[PDB]
Amino acid sequence: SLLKKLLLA
Amino acid sequence: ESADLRALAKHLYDSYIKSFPLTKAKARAILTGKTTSPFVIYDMNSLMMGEDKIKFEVAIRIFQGCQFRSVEAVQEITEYAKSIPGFVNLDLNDQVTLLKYGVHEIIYTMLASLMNKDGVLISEGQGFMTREFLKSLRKPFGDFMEPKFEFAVKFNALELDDSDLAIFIAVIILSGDRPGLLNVKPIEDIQDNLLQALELQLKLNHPESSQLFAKLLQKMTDLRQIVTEHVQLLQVIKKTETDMSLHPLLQEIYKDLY
Ligand SMILES: CN(CCOc1ccc(C[C@H](Nc2ccccc2C(=O)c2ccccc2)C(=O)O)cc1)c1ccccn1
Repeated sequence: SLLKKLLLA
Repeated sequence: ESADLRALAKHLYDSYIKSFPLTKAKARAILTGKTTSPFVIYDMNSLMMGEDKIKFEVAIRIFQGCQFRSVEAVQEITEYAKSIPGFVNLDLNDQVTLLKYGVHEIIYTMLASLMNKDGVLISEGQGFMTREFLKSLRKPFGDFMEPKFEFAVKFNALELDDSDLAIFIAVIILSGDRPGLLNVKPIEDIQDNLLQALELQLKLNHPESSQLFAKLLQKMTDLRQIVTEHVQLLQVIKKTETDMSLHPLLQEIYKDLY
C-alpha cells in the first residue's frame, strides 16, 4: 500500500 | 473551550502553510495582478512553448501534467493530515480510508484557490492555463476541467481565507461517513471538535457573513459529486484511449473507491 508508506514516513 | 478552539485553529493554519507551497493568499495576488507574470497557455503553440515552465497530442500532455500535479498534491495533503491533532493516533487502517476518500475533495477545494472564471494557475503559480483552452480539448478530455471551474466560481464567492480553509479541509478528511471505517467514534469526536473550531473561526474572521458556516457545509456535498463525475470520466479514458494508465498512487486511491 502506497498510502501506508506516506503515513508511516 | 473558546481559547482552546482558537489554539486549534492557529495550529491548523501553521501546519497548512508548511504543507502547501501555493496558498490562496499568494494565488489571488497573482490572479489580480496586485504583485510583482505567469506564462499564459491558451493553445497547442503556447503549450508546446511553455512546456519549459510546466512542472512535470495536446490532450495527452495536459493529462500527464495533471497526473504529475495530482501525485504531488496527495503527498502534501497527507502531510497536512498527519498534523491534525488525534489523526496520527488513530488506527493506521482508518488513516488510509480517511485519506483515500478525502484527498480529491480537498484537491478540488484547493483547486478553487488558484482559479478565476478565466483559467487556473499551474506550476506553483508560474503558469496560467485558460478555461477556454481546457474546454476545447478533444472529448472526453475537454469536459474534465469545466465542472471544477463552475464550482470554483461559486466557492470563491464565499471569500474564505487560508485560515478558514485550513480547518475546513481538516473537517473533510475527518468525516465518519467514509465506507470501511473500523472505529467511527474517535473519528467523529475529532470532527465535532474540528467543526466547533470552524464555526468559531467563521464567526471571528467573517462577522458579516452570518450563515457562512451553513453555506460552507452545503458545498461539502458538491465536492463528492465532482469526485463521482471525475471517476466516471476517468473510466472512459481507461476504455477509449487504451494507451493511458494511472499513476500507482492514483490507482490505489480509486482502486475500490465507493
Ligand atoms: C489543469 N491544471 C491544474 C491542475 O488541475 C487538476 C485537476 C484535477 C486533478 C485531480 C486528478 N486529475 C487527473 C489525474 C490523472 C490524469 C488526469 C487527471 C485530470 O484531472 C485530467 C484529465 C483529462 C484532462 C485534463 C485533466 C485526479 O483525478 O487525481 C489534479 C489537478 C494543470 C494542467 C496541466 C498541467 C498541470 N496542471
